[PDB]
Amino acid sequence: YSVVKNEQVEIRAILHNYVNEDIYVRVELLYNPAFCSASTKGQRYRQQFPIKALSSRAVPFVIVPLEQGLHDVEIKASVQEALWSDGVRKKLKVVPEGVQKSIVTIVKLDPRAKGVGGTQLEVIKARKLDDRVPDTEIETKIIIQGDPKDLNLDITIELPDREVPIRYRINYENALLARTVETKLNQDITVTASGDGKATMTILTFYNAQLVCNKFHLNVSVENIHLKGALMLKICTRYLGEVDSTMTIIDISMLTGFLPDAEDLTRLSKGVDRYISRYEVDNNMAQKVAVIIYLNKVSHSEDECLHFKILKHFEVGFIQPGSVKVYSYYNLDEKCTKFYHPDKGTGLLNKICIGNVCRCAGETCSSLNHQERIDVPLQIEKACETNVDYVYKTKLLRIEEQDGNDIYVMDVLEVIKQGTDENPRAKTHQYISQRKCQEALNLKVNDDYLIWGSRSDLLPTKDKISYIITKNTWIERWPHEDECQEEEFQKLCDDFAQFSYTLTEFGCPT
Amino acid sequence: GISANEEDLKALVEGVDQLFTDYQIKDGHVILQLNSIPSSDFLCVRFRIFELFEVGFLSPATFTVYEYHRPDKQCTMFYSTSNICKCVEADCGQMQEELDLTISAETRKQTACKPEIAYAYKVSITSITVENVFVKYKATLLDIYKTGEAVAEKDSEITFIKKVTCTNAELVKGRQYLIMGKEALQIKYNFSFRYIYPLDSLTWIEYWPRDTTCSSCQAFLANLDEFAEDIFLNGC
Amino acid sequence: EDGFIADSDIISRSDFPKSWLWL
Amino acid sequence: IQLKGTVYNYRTSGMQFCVKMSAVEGICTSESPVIDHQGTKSSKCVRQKVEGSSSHLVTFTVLPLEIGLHNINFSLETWFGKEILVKTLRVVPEGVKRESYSGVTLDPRGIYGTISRRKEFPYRIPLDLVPKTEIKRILSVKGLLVGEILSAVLSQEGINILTHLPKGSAEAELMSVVPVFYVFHYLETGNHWNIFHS
Ligand SMILES: *[C@@H]1O[C@H](CO)[C@@H](O[C@@H]2O[C@H](CO)[C@@H](O)[C@H](O)[C@H]2NC(C)=O)[C@H](O)[C@H]1NC(C)=O
Ligand SMILES: *[C@@H]1O[C@H](CO)[C@@H](O)[C@H](O)[C@H]1NC(C)=O
Repeated sequence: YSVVKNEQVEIRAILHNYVNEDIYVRVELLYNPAFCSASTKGQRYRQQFPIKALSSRAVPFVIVPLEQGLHDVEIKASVQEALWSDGVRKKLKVVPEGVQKSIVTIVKLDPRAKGVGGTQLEVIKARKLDDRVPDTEIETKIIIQGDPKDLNLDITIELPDREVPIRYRINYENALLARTVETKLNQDITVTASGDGKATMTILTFYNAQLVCNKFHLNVSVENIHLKGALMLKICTRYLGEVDSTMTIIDISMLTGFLPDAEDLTRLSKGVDRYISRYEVDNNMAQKVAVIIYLNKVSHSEDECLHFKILKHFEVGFIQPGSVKVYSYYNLDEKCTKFYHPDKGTGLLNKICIGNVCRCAGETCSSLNHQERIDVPLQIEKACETNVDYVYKTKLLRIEEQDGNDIYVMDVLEVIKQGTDENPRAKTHQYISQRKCQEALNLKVNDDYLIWGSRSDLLPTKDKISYIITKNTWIERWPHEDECQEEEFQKLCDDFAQFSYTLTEFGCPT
Repeated sequence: GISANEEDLKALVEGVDQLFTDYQIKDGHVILQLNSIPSSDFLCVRFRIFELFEVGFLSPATFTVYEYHRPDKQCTMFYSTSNICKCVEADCGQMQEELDLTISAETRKQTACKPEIAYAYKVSITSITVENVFVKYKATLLDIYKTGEAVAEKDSEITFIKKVTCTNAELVKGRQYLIMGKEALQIKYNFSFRYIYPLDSLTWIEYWPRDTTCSSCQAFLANLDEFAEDIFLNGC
Repeated sequence: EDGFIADSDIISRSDFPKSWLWL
Repeated sequence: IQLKGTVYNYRTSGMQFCVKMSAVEGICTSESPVIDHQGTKSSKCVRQKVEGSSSHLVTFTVLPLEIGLHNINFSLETWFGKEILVKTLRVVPEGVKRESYSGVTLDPRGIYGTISRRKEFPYRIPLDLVPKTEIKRILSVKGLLVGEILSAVLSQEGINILTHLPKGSAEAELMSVVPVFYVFHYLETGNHWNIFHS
């Protein structure tokens, strides 16, 4: 139903082939910018693989939502040499963490009993809060209806909201009527009931408050020993109530292109205490991509632990992190889930974070594209690309430190491909990337650079425009004018000057 | 691929002017019967046909009549309905014309001592027959080089057959050809032993001309005479 | 590659109410 | 040849479908669609639409080389599933005939004018012979002066043809009884039913 801004979560797609003829099939995830997902604005995360008959295959997709509200997730999949194909866009709810809470207040309106000159001034101070979450939703429905006799109530409703206040009339014609008016900001309310009859006002308010992963301790580790390629999976867990956890469930996703070792899996299956659904075996591999493991109990005492071998088929593409999920029968809202990846400690896929604001990362580092002789037609093909919002030339002022994120501060010089920024050279630019990429980018102070990335990688900052350097934002050394005379360089001096003049002063070929 | 028209047939038999006494459409044939085919002159069945579906090259087929209690008196004759890209190119046989491709004209005829080819040799054509798909080539045998089992008699007259579906495999009458025959069909036909060779792929074809020299002619020929002396003496 | 169907031609399923055709 | 086929769609609206046929050693296909993937050898993916409550048509242009090579898996996938329809194609030479006046009665202890213990059946390739078309010879040994018949009444289990002259006349239906019958008149009159272990 919901996930939250900047959580790492696995969504689990199932693929069904209700046919015969075993099939080879291809499953692409899509790229959507509101997500740090396996996929990138250029290369979609795809897997090709096979599935039996009447048969079914779990495909995990790991993702961190970033922007919140509703956002589309799209999976598509096609069967090799055949009609069969299918896609799915399902919208997904990203919310700010914190829980829903309702505070109701109820005033009586009785101008005859309470008001001054038949005129009753009722005000409701904005109800105090702040077990709240900042800049979160707040929904107050205000709700009057007259009490039944001969009543007649003129009624006023005023908020800072606007100046032109609302006014309702109530009499015997509509005493029993819904007099609702809502506002999405709690603030002092000003009802003025001037009349005679009686009436009920209910101010109903809603907002999010708060105080992940209890119930179970859970380590998960993984790493090699050599045989197509191989590695070891180790899962550790422990209830912590006062007594052994009854009937628990261990949930596992396989890293992309990975399968559980038939042998080992069988070695666990033997038990009056551990059970695994029947599962196909081929070349000593089990055909679950998602293996669930039902056990009879789990100590609150000692770390109960188990392990199995996991093997590879094709080294294909990125290797998507894997999920492990503990949950007790008596507690099926157990959100105790954790990730693993051979070379990722936490297993949480790369992202960059400042404040609330989060953005992608490519996971794979980004090298500063080096090249001596530049093909001007080609280069202009590259830089003249659907997914390239802008091409600047630009001198790198400061290099600064912020939360393991380097901010290479840039000032913009020439504007080749005009960005979306109405005026780049105006306000300085902040090009941010993780420490990990320090040496492979290898920037230096006071050098010039042809940089060109995509708008996709912007990062809403406080009155300073910043991008994040990606396996998609391209930077290059623009040899300085002096350096010009040199041998290592005259050539680049030229190629550039000409590519520059060319792009900056004429569109894109096609 | 040619379906008859049962209805036309019906009338030829059902009526009391019955010309025959029972038409059966049987697995490809239109088998009629009747009491006596005359001798004082002819007797004549007739009926519509159509293209059930499009066929290629349709090999023509059989028409044949005989006496029930004496099939000994048959008489059969072939016939057809109307005579005469890459797939079309069935792999039957393959000539190779350009006198003197140097790639090959000079290469070791390593294909010749290859255990598959039993019979390679020079010979000139003489007769070109062609009936009932049959394209036969009475060739008179010159320079032999390599004898296999069925030793061509040198003076005798071999026969090469391949049918009109082929287009590479087309030889000039009376034009001397080297051939590299991989299929034999030695038929002790009582009096003597004539061999018929087929004309397959993996086979070879080439030509030089006779009568008198011919300028560019003495280039190739160099090689032919060469490998000739080589293997006859003994290249193997 | 080339063993499948063209994304441009695959059209995702996108509409899933729970109750419709209120007529 | 050009194999015709037809796909019918009985259902409400329209419906699309793929018809791909497996190729075989002995049948050129004209396309190099052979595409083998995950153990499977088949044709490109058509992609035809067939109108509502109607019928669409199908062709495969093909030609065979191996004499009498058979059998073609023909498949049709549709938004409902896969049909593997299986056919068998029949292929043939050009002007047929069968010499057979071959035979012997072997009888060791010369109970009939002469002892007979040997016979050679030569190998006669008839000159006008079609090319590349194996000469085919069918061998038969059998029990008594009556064997062939017996074996024909019991064998293939049908009131066999045991002749070759077209079914037309009445005489023809009567013949259908002759073998059965003489086998009987023998089987019974000699008293031989033990013969069958059954
Ligand atoms: C998961 O990882 C760590 C590191 O390998 C473990 O560290 C130890 O924790 C145990 C109790 O859980 C302590 O008693 C040890 O003293 C720790 N190590 C040291 C420095 O002595 C940890 O046990 C793991 N978690 C579980 C609960 O299985
Ligand atoms: C065709 O399919 C059948 C069963 O549907 C299978 O057993 C056979 O091996 C297949 N033959 C060909 C020609 O591909």
